[PDB]
Amino acid sequence: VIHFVFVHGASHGAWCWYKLTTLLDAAGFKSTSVDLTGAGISLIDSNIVFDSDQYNRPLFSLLSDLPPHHKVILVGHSIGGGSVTEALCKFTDKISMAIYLAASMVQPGSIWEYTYGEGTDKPPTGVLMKPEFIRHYYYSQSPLEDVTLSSKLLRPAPMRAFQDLDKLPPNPEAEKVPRVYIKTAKDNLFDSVRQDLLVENWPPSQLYVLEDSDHSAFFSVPTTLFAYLLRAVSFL
Amino acid sequence: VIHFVFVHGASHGAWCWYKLTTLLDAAGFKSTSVDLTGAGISLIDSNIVFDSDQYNRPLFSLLSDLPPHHKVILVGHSIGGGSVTEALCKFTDKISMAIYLAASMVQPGSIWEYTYGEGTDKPPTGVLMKPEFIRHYYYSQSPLEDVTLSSKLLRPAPMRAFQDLDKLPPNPEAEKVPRVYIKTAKDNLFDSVRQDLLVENWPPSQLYVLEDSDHSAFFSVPTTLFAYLLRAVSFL
Amino acid sequence: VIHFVFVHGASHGAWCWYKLTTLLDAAGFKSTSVDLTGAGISLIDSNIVFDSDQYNRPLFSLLSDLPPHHKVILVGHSIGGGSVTEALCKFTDKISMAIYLAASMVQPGSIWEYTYGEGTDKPPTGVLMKPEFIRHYYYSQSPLEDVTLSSKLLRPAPMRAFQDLDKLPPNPEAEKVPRVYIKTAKDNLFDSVRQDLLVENWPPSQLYVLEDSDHSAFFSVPTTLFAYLLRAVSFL
Amino acid sequence: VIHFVFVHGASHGAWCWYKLTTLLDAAGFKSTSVDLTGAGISLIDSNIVFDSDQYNRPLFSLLSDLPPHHKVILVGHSIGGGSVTEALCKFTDKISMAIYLAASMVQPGSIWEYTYGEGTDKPPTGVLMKPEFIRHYYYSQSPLEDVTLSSKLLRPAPMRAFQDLDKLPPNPEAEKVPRVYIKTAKDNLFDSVRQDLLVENWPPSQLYVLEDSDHSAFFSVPTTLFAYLLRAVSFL
Repeated sequence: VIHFVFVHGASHGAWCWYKLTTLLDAAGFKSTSVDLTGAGISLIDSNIVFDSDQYNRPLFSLLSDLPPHHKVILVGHSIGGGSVTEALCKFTDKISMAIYLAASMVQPGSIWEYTYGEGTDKPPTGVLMKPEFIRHYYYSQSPLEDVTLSSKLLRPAPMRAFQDLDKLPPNPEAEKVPRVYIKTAKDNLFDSVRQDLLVENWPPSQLYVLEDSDHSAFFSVPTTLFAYLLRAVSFL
Repeated sequence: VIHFVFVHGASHGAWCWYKLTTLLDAAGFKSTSVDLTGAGISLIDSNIVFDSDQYNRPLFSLLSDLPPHHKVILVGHSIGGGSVTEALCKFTDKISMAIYLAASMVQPGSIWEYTYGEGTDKPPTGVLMKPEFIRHYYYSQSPLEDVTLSSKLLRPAPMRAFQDLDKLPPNPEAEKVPRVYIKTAKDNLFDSVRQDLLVENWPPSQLYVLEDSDHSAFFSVPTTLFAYLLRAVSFL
Repeated sequence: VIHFVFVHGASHGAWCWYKLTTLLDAAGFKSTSVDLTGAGISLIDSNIVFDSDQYNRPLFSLLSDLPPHHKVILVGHSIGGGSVTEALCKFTDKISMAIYLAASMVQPGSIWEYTYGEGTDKPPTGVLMKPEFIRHYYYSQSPLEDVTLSSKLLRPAPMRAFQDLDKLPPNPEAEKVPRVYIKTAKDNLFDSVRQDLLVENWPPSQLYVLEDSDHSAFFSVPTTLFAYLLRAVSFL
Repeated sequence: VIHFVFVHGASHGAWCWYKLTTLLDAAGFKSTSVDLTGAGISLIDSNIVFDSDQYNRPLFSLLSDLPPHHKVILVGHSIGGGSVTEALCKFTDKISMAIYLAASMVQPGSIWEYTYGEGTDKPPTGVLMKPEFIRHYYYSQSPLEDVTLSSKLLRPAPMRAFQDLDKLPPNPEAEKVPRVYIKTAKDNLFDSVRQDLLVENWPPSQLYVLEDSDHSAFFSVPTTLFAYLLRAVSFL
């Protein structure tokens, strides 16, 4: 049985994958959606999450607890791509494929509201997109109800933790694991040029393009996204 | 402009009204969905919420900050009806109508996993329905993706706080506010008869019956629920 | 009970309202969707429909067979708006309200494939949009499955019948009936300026703007459209 | 590129496969959905289709127009299985695989409304399920809007033509072609036990079971069906 592990992006949570994993369940796949520390329904305030290793703990903890022979397919969205690659490097033997959905894919070896949990003279501890802008940047092609939903679940993102993502030494063993990049074509937040550049600097085994997706493929085009995942899996 | 305030039930949060408030937006209404303490994306652990007033703070706070002339229509689901009735008594002048959706409506004057936040020899501090039972009890008539959604969002409910709900002295002023009860007919958790019984013991201005709804009307029959709200609004 | 009657536009049929009437059914309204002659699953070839009254036969028959006191709300799409105005002129006593959804509403008194069922030297008998263009013009904001659906149901439209539409003598009785126009904001086929002009030249009781609708509001923004119809109903 | 050919069942048309072919498009497959004579948007009245080869004409013509080396995967639903088996025997060289979805698959060598197009003393020319029974029998597990859609698209079926389907002489060449049966588990029309019998009497290369599907898998469980098709293609 093939096991997906989904890693959300900044300010989001496991909740954002609800349409997608429901399909995969029905297709006989197992999916696990994590809440990174300070995200989703995590009891920890993201404003006290200053570390990459602390942010990724629920994901790393999950990969550690896998039985000796079990492997998973990692799927990351946006900044979640950083966590996927980091997890790709620490648990390489347990990853069969890494998928980057409009995500930060960086080879190992390479408007906003702010929260000042340590006072204003210190750099900000949390960042959150202002409510009046979330539709255009995150959900520009998504059903309106998903915007309502997101507006009640989005949490500030731990800025301090993001500064340490993807500062990794070259990893020849992780290079052997097949990667898949899925590009979002109508993404107002992660520009097409910036996505093409990630692909060019570290070409993946497969590349898909969601012609109609905004930043949030899991809301705007879940069935199409679903199809591409099964197709990437047929590859093995 | 008519202003609705939605109060979720046990283990749920503001997120559960995402389908309903979107319709109401299109209908020219304003809606506010609250996260009661320890629910939704509240940073406070529900296991330390031992008090009714502590649980209701986000709701009571919102009603306080209402402009001198502004009134709202309260809509409560399930145990949320208890918070509605209490808020109906403390902010009577600020409530134009109280709506009870498969909710506890008690006249002023009248399977589970447990968490032991004060050790196992003290009574439990939190209660949560086991994952294998939520589909049948909460969402038996709901889309599967809404079950998935809920499973990544349900948080333990503050049991101790619920013991104080609806222990209110008679309030003749609160009797003057028009009430509406909306009954869910295929509710596997709050049996149909008990709902009828609440209505009988304290007759509302109106009674609607969602013939096809499970416990979670906002997932299973949001458009019909939407329509009934519009009908209830037509009165005042 | 409030009764809606839906009249499709060129090449479409009753089938296109499937999302909308399902919502309306659940809200306790009655809806009837007709197939105009040569459309939907009509057994008659549209290339032999040369007459306005022939095309409208199914709509006219339904209004005729209406009980003495029963009224209906007419909702027309696109060229179907012409049929709405015509039926408004022949059955005023039976129409409580006429709604024009991105439809031709003209006051009484005021790329394509062609089929030549009568040879090439005679004027064309049928018109149908080329398959490669239906997505962009008809369904630019609509789900892909609906484009697929439409591609297996779209039939050529009877051009000859369209020339007699909205060629009506002034009707002061039809003027008393409340009209509502719903403008589609992202319509690649029926331009914004042209919609405003219909509104300017014959001001309706109400004006709605679907900020996110393509030409096919019933596919791209069905719930929002549903909400707007209930609103228009709230008046009379 | 792999080409699917979809054959609807009695009263249905190409329109019924709209969700499924959209998914397959996304997986990079080509699909063609046919309207058998008198079905879908066929201009021919089914009450004058008394003949099997006339009913199968749109399908047979399609297989005829296939380029010399090109093959297709035949997928039939319900009575469409008869057309599939028949096409399997007549165009064996053009079929790479035949798939039976809750369909009649019989080895070569082995409540209703009626229409009387030839008067009442002659046997009926058309059959159609009464409107009040289509939900339970066809769409017991399908979205309500698909029931609405179907109700405006279902056409009477040519009873007379059905008497000649699958009256075929043994075909050792057709036996070499790999078959797939996909069983519907919650089918109120083609009971689970009877489906098992077809498999027993003529064992397929593969057998899939849609645990949650009604008679109309293409409406009720499209993504799951989609997945099984991908699995079936994996057999090459």
